[PDB]
Amino acid sequence: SAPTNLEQVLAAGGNTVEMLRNSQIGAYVYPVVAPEFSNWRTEQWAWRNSAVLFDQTHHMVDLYIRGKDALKLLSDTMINSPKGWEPNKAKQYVPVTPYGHVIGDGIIFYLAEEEFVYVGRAPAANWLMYHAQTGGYNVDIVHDDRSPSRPMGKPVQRISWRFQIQGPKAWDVIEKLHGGTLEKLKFFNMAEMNIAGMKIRTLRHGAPGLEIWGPYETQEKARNAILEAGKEFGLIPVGSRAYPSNTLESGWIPSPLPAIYTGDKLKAYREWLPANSYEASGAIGGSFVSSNIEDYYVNPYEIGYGPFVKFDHDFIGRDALEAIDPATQRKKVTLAWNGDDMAKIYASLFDTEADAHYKFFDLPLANYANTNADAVLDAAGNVVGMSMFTGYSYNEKRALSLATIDHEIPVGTELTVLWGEENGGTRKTTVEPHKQMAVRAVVSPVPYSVTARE
Amino acid sequence: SAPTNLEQVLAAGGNTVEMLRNSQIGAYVYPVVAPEFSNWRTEQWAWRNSAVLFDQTHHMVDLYIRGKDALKLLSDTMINSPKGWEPNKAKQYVPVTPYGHVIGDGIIFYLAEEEFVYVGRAPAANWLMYHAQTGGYNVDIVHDDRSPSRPMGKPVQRISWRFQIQGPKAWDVIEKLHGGTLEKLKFFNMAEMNIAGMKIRTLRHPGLEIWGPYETQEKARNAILEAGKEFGLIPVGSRAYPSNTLESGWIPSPLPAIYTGDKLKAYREWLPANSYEASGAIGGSFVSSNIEDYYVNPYEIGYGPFVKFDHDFIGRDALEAIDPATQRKKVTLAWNGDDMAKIYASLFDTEADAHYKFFDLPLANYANTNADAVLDAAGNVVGMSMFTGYSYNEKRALSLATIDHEIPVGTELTVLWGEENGGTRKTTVEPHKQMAVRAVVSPVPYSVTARETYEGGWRK
Ligand SMILES: Nc1nc2c(c(=O)[nH]1)N[C@@H](CNc1ccc(C(=O)N[C@@H](CCC(=O)O)C(=O)O)cc1)CN2
Ligand SMILES: Nc1nc2c(c(=O)[nH]1)N[C@@H](CNc1ccc(C(=O)N[C@@H](CCC(=O)O)C(=O)O)cc1)CN2
Repeated sequence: SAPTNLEQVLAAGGNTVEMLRNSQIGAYVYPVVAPEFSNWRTEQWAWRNSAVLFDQTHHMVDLYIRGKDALKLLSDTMINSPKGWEPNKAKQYVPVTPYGHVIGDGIIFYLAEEEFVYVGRAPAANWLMYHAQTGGYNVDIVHDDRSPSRPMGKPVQRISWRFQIQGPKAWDVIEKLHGGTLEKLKFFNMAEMNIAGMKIRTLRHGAPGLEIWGPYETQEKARNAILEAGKEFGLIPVGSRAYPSNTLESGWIPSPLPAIYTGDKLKAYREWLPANSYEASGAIGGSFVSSNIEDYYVNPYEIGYGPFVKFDHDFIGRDALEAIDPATQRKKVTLAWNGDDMAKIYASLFDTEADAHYKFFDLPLANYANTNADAVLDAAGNVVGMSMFTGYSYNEKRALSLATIDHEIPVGTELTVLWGEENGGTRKTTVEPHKQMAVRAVVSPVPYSVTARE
Repeated sequence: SAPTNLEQVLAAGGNTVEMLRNSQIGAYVYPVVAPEFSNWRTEQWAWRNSAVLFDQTHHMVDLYIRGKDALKLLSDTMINSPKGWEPNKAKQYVPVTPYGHVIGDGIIFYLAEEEFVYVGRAPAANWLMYHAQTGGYNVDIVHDDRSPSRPMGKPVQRISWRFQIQGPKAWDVIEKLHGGTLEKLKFFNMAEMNIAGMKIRTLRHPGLEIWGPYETQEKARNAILEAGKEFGLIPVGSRAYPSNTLESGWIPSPLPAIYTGDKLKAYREWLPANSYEASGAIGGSFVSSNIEDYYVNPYEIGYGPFVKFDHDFIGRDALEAIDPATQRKKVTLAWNGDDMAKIYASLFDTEADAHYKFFDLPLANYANTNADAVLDAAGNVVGMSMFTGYSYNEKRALSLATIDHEIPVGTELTVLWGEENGGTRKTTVEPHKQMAVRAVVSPVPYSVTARETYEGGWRK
């Protein structure tokens, strides 16, 4: 009969990389929220120059974790130190496999004693649920999936609404809503604020700003209050088209491949994951090609989570991470793509004589799979890194990507990103026929700041 | 107190053009349907090379018109001849004002005796509703609005679902669903077909438009996609969908020519203050302080052949007085690909004070009425470009325009792309500078035309 878990899918599908690079899943969608409210350029501009409302209600998985062993479950599975962790502090939860590779990540809120909520993409939520169900933990779990990618006019519901108020004028909007001064608490500390007489819990995700959430039913009331108060300061809502491009400027890589496709110690997990999970059904896109799925894995140090690793508690993969030498690991950078090469990519769309054009680079977000992997090359043609999230900033007037590259490459080095896939493109439904191009890219800081080439 | 009709809005709103060109309404949205199912390039390609399912359920107003005087109401307001019109034939309804200017258009289905339904944009439905109410007609009307632009996850409902199966393999898919041979009905005649045991009414567009009660939408959709998989049929999302008309030649967006004239004052005093006409937007480079310079008459947008003086109709006297031979003509403008490359290159220029107006793909409109000036080599306004985007099938940017009648096919003109002084206050407009784009006058529906050279560029 047909598979019911990921292990059976892999045992049937041939080479794992070939299966994922030709998946028919289609685009990774940021659902439900209007694609644009004004236009994505003005919306990008506003978060740097005035204020914005980000609507985060629909594109992330929420996992509510309650019970006596809830903290134990988190401690056992995260690289992060649990020491001194008290309610009203959030952490960027990063779990690794027994082999030291990143499964995923999200934000875990310590809400009350024995009460936590994870927010992020599916993979780290899947890992938490597996260990909660099979590891003998005394916990209760409520899974609230991200909203359907194409709801078709059907109704949509979540447990909570989730917004951010950001931009240089964000604190003015927040204080106007609050009705008084509000202390700028420390990064990732949680407090509360008033909105139209409601007690609204907050998270410092600062130009300071806040993330706020509440029961789904008060979404419109909260939203209307924020937009009305924000008008004086030029606050505008951001649509789903501009929304995900924000991370190109801030430097968080959303899309590491869940490193769970190989390894005897991960087999029981592969047998637990359903055949229609994110991990079985998703796609890999881009120019980086290897026949071994392990070559797509990253460890925490390679994508900026090195400083989170704390060998002060027992956790899955701790021995693997202790054996890593942090000083030689690849490092997360921003690649600043050459504007002349970008013009050449778009020009090929309007070339009526050419046999092929370069891969369409959508704006402001150019990803065409849920895991992105473009090869980064030096001037000799060696593969020196992997570019993992790609798009464009109207603030910078530059195409940008987030990448992990060999540690010895200095800031300001001109590399190339291989943009597009081989042999006319894979069979992904996001991929039109196209030829590859080497794009020149200057290694830049993360978060992005402008860098001289030299 | 909020106003309740358009005349109040105009009397308080300053210059009418300035009001409409700075409207805060935002984008003209094709709502509800997923923006993409595969990607818009493959979707465009499939309607010329395999088969597609267009989903038309949500972006048009439906106006059902029933009763003894239903046909008389249509005949009294359309330029079209009613002769030979009987149930199971559709027409492209085109009403003009008493001054001979186009209000709008859409398809009217003659469903049965005394039973009609109009499908299209709001303006012609509004006009029909006004005359149904004030003209002394024995008719009942049911208005079913297009879906909200941003439903916010709230549920949506229409009276009917409405699809098209199109492309070179469309009839193969149609017959596989039918269970046998199906006759190629004549253009715009209506019949029926089988879909999953249901009797589905059809309209000939070489493919079909089909419709049915809203509750059977997913049953119909699933059967179409399942049967079409054999022939490479795929669904088209809302991003690619509206660019189809760039290739086929229909201008969707004439300005409803109702803003001036004493004979239209009573209509303005009835139109709601939040109507399409009151709240919408005009975008583009064509600038005049006189709203009437944005009006078109039916000859200018391809509807000249529809005008028949065999019946009484609003605007008959005005249209009689027009010389069809001296009127502007509908064409396709093929935009120069090097000028397009330059438009997109400016987005990646970190040093320029300004960039050219963003050209979204595959549809570039940023208002519900579009009006870009078309210029000759001397800079005379010789036309108006009215719908703009790009075809992956042609690897070309295209616009639909109406231009001076004497301008030959193959002539190179320019379209002024973008707005003046950094751009209007429309929420779709980022700061930008204008660019003159070279464009070759081509036939409609579009076909590739060789450029024709003149002494120092075509002028006059
Ligand atoms: N609900 C919520 N969940 C989320 C996101 C969100 O937006 N809100 N966005 C994603 C997480 N993105 C980031 C980006 C940056 C940081 C960050 O800045 N972390 C600190 C360390 C945090 C810690 O001490 O644990 C640092 O110094 O890098 C954290 C999550 C996924 N899940
Ligand atoms: N439901 C439905 N309604 C619609 C559209 C649709 O897609 N389906 N699309 C829009 C109308 N578009 C066209 C395009 C071409 C023609 C057309 O081809 N007309 C014939 C004449 C038809 C007649 O005899 O009156 C001609 O010779 O030009 C008609 C409507 C709006 N209304």
